[PDB]
Amino acid sequence: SRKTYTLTDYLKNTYRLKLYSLRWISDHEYLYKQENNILVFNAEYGNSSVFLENSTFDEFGHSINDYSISPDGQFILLEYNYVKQWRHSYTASYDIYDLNKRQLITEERIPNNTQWVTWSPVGHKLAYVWNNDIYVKIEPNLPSYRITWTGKEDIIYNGITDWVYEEEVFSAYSALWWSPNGTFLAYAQFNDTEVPLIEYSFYSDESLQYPKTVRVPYPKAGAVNPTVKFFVVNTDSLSSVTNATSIQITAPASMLIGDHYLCDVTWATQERISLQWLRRIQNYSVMDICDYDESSGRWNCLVARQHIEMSTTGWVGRFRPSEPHFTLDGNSFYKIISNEEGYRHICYFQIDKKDCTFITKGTWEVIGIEALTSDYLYYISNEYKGMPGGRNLYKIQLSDYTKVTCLSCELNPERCQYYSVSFSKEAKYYQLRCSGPGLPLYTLHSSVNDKGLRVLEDNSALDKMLQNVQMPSKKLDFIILNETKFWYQMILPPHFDKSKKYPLLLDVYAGPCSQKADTVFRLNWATYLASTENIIVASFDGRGSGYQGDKIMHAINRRLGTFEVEDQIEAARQFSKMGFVDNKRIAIWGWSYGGYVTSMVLGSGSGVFKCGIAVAPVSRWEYYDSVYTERYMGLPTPEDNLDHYRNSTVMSRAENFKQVEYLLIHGTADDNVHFQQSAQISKALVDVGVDFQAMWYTDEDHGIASSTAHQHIYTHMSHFIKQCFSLP
Ligand SMILES: *[C@@H]1O[C@H](CO)[C@@H](O[C@@H]2O[C@H](CO)[C@@H](O[C@@H]3O[C@H](CO)[C@@H](O)[C@H](O)[C@@H]3O)[C@H](O)[C@H]2NC(C)=O)[C@H](O)[C@H]1NC(C)=O
Ligand SMILES: *[C@@H]1O[C@H](CO)[C@@H](O[C@@H]2O[C@H](CO)[C@@H](O)[C@H](O)[C@H]2NC(C)=O)[C@H](O)[C@H]1NC(C)=O
Ligand SMILES: *[C@@H]1O[C@H](CO)[C@@H](O[C@@H]2O[C@H](CO)[C@@H](O)[C@H](O)[C@H]2NC(C)=O)[C@H](O)[C@H]1NC(C)=O
Ligand SMILES: *[C@@H]1O[C@H](CO)[C@@H](O)[C@H](O)[C@H]1NC(C)=O
Ligand SMILES: *[C@@H]1O[C@H](CO)[C@@H](O)[C@H](O)[C@H]1NC(C)=O
Ligand SMILES: *[C@@H]1O[C@H](CO)[C@@H](O)[C@H](O)[C@H]1NC(C)=O
Ligand SMILES: *[C@@H]1O[C@H](CO)[C@@H](O)[C@H](O)[C@H]1NC(C)=O
Ligand SMILES: *[C@@H]1O[C@H](CO)[C@@H](O)[C@H](O)[C@H]1NC(C)=O
Repeated sequence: SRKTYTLTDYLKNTYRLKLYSLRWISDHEYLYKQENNILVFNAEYGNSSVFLENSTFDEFGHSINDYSISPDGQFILLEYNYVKQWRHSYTASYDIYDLNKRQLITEERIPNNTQWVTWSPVGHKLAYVWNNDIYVKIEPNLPSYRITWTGKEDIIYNGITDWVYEEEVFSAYSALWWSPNGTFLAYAQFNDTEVPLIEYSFYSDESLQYPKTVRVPYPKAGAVNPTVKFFVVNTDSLSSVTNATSIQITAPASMLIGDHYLCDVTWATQERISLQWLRRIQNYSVMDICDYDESSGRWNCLVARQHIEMSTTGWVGRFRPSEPHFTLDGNSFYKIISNEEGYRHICYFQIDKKDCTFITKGTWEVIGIEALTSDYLYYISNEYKGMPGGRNLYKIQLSDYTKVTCLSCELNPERCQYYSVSFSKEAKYYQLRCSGPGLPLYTLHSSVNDKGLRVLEDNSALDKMLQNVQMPSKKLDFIILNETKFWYQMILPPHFDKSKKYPLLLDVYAGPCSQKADTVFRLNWATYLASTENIIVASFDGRGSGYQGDKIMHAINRRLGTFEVEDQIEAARQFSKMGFVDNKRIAIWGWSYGGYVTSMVLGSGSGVFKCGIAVAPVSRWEYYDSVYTERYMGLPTPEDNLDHYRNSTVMSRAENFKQVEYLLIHGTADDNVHFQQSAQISKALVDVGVDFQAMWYTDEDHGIASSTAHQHIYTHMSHFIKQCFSLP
């Protein structure tokens, strides 16, 4: 009987979740930012002592976008003048502050408009990229050494990624990898020479007279891809007398015969490196293990240290092949692999033996390998209570695979079912982050005897606040189709009367290996819709979804816009059968792949849905990028899968839209899913006389994430929903 969670609450952020992010700097010490000062805490006991006062950079005379303290705490890097590029990427200005000297380093600075900077992982070495060339600083205040002379805008990329590698392979702008003690610096070089440009307008500030045409090399399904080459430089033997020597490590022969990608870079020991390559047909990948050769100065990659990974029913890995975690000697390694039942479990490999041995089994999956000591492997999975939507930390005894113990399931069972972990430098201590179903809880533990020394943050203040608002409840459950469990979640309005009939809004993503039904606690506009508009908001994970094995995940192989669409419809039906849903009032909405699925549903003719909103939807797979799209579809040639490409487009369903209300929204500057896709949607709809609502957002990207634009889009969608449900 209090006040509700309102749209203004959501947009103005009035009820905020506290976090606690630390950074381990040793085996028993981490850094936190309490009251804008950086403090160093000592886990072994309790003490805490100031590492850097907030006042230190009162004198900088620059808005400070980001900082990064070197591994040895001697130097701090200061990032200012951030100017955005894509997603994960930018340009900035950098200053280095000597913590001993308590002085800014003014001689030999890092050039303006730098693309990326990393410290070496142990000293205070620096690698940065500027105009697409790599530069190394050994001592922070002496001339950088230029590693590459070959970089060229939009063509050659040394040490940073091009659009497609950034978005779809590495999930980062960086393409540098230091060896553990910073001796070697491994890097990739991308070549976009023959890759087609996507072009689009940028309007900018009202005063720019002629719009800017932005050009990005971007391969669409089937188009010419970038090429990759791999190098390693020895940073200890750099010199100003002599251009650095980068040794090129060449891909395996099974890759050289055709288009390929470099999909993983992992260091095994101070002198051993592992590279994973993937064929453009993502059926087939090879791991190469290369040793450094103290005499010749090169890198030896023995065949029969190679390890082939094939998929007979889809692609390798969940999104890419998984990364290996080597033992300390680097002669054996652990790696998540899909087993005979098609469930992803931990595999134990010898670098010279083709076969591997599974150390876990079961109808549940390993999410990630988190830490590896000599005695124990620490990993996260969804085994607990057979819920694919939960996460917990487990540790498995390396001498007895039967001795696996669960470090988080009993910590706080009714409140915490979604854990992620951050380990100290030798897995001595670890922090546990709990994400739901209750409010997020952050604790600290020592792994010696698993004791929970400290509660870092519990969101008491937030809990207090939420007592005095009518919050919605969340149900998480499953239904059974064809002898298989498919989970869903529902956000249910306050005072939920099982007898009344509520309007329903399907929240959809449904992309391959996705998962919208989980145990995470959230404060978002579904909260607003449930709390204030008495509207049930639902998500469902049908065919081709994650973390339940390959029977479900690979179900949509070679055929997007089929099974997952069907299943989202089926879930609206199944929700009707439950009897508290007013079936004259089911909307559906989704962004990106979810916009694609929303559109496909609205055009299905099913007659189940009254209206939908599609934000930045894919409309036709030949429009999306090669890496992502071909992973699930192969090439759009008629020798391959062209039929399923063409059968599966939004525009070909245009007629059916005559039965539904449709809102179509897209940012004009979306470099990911191009405005093109929606331009094509609205064009087909016009061409068959269908009415619909639309909205462009000038200059927004795929995120539509800028403040004003974000409150605007949610307000607009709110009005469309409230109107479509004929609610006040
Ligand atoms: C990045 O990719 C481009 C595209 O391949 C590379 O440029 C191309 O390099 C090839 C050789 O690898 C050149 O072919 C040669 O051309 C000459 C005459 O042009 C011919 O007589 C030779 O026998 C050979 O056929 C080609 O010209 C060139 N193409 C373009 C578009 O410039 C480029 O070198 C790559 N950069 C890298 C990997 O660093
Ligand atoms: C390292 O390599 C570069 C690139 O080839 C050399 O730079 C060129 O040097 C030539 C010959 O002096 C000049 O004609 C060019 O103007 C230079 N290009 C650039 C971009 O500088 C450079 O001399 C080499 N340095 C060392 C130590 O050998
Ligand atoms: C980082 O590892 C490197 C390479 O393994 C270590 O350097 C080697 O050490 C041995 C014995 O000291 C030498 O004989 C090799 O020639 C070195 N390899 C090089 C420099 O290429 C080095 O000790 C490690 N770095 C630190 C800080 O300990
Ligand atoms: C900076 O640090 C001091 C001392 O701990 C603290 O009292 C002060 O509020 C801080 N300033 C800001 C604005 O965060
Ligand atoms: C914490 O206290 C211990 C024992 O009194 C001391 O040796 C150590 O220096 C302290 N650690 C820090 C980071 O101050
Ligand atoms: C960066 O650009 C500014 C503004 O033009 C200039 O004052 C400064 O010299 C530059 N800094 C560096 C490190 O070159
Ligand atoms: C994918 O690889 C398989 C073997 O793993 C190959 O036989 C097939 O033709 C490839 N592409 C598909 C699934 O058409
Ligand atoms: C169950 O069986 C039918 C017929 O084989 C199939 O078309 C349907 O998609 C299946 N349902 C699911 C969700 O697998």
